[PDB]
Amino acid sequence: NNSTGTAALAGKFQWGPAFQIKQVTNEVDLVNTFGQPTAETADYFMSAMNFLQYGNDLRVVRAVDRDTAKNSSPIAGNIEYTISTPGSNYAVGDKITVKYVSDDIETEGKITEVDADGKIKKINIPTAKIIAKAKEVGEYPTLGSNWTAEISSSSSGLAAVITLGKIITDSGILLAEIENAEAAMTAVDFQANLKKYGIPGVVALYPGELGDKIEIEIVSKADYAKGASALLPIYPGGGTRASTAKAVFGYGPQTDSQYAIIVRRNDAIVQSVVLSTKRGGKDIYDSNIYIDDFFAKGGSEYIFATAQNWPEGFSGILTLSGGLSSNAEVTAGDLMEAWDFFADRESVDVQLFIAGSCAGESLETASTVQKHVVSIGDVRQDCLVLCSPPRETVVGIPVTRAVDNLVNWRTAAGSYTDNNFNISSTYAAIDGNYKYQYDKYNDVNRWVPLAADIAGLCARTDNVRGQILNVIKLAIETP
Repeated sequence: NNSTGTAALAGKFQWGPAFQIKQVTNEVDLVNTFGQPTAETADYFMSAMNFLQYGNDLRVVRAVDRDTAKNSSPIAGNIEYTISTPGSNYAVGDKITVKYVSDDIETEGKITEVDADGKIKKINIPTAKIIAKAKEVGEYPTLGSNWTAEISSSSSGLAAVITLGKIITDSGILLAEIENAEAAMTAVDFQANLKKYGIPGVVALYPGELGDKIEIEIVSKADYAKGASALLPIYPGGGTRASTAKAVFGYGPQTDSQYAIIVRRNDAIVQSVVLSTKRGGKDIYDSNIYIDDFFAKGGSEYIFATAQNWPEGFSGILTLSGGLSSNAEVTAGDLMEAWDFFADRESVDVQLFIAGSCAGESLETASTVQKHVVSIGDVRQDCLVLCSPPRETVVGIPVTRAVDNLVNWRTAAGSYTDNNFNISSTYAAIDGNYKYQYDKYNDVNRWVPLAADIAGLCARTDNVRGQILNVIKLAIETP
């Protein structure tokens, strides 16, 4: 395609997919997918963006901390609680009351599952009011000490003991690759709470606080006819809200194990589908609409779900929260794990390697990541690993000091003996100052690794050096 200028980029982004070789072609198409540049993301958004200027195709891989990244979920609003002593002779809509020091805060809780003897098996306490009061008095999400829960005064039956913990802030789920896809959606620990708080397994598709803006609306074949009147409840916040299902769908839920799903971000009805919890079942087109499969195959850009522990006849409003992409602490290695996704010609045909994108990171990682990226093009020898200097070394100081630094770094010598870049590949193209662009998003002038740019400048000229596009200043010039 002029010799198939396929770039390759890996780094931290505001939005997943995490650890996936998702391909990108437009700017407005990468924003859609990994979108705005945060002050922790900048140099990677730019890296891509100002490449797609000379760019046909870009293959990226988002680096997430696997240990602390989180996909927004419906678990992450609820409130710890443990039925210390199941009562007896209780029933199902017996109301529960959460007090703050003998003072009523929430009074809309309610037992929701008993057995034959009235032994309390499951309850549901809305946290809208309490997290409010709790935030308001420093006890968030700690809680516990002055926070108490009693039953109606009273339900038919007696003896019970509910014990309150903290406000759960761990969404309890992270989706990365798809080999693990619903396998994380089906972890004892996760699936556990989906039972405990009687909700379905519906989570945001990509790690990130950006997922908190999603709001699923679920209606079953049951409350679908009453679709207008049916007053869907809101988990975990509380309160209700008139359904909308029949007022958005023509083709309504067919079988009793089919549900209407309406996904919203910012009041926008981002997606609208009908799915089934029973394998095989299809729409009027023999399209397998069994939940687990539908999503298993790029079914939805926004969310991801699993029929497992999906409450029968469940209808309500799910509120995703606790969503948490942490670039906060993506370790250098967490980057190298990512880059590795390209280290075999068997798998990915990628011609160029945007590497300078780490220019800004911890000087150490600035060097050791790239250094390693070179050792991927080296061992594969179907590419160009192009690489740029660390901001530290080139942007602040005057040229006098500037060059001294660069040359020391390229060997060992003075200050950068340790974090050197002392390698020598015929595939290694290093990258020689650092560019000063304007950031149409944050609306600020910003220094970015120049390598990202020249790489697109290659996909161009011949097959894979002529002024660069959007520069407005270079660290050194020229002369």
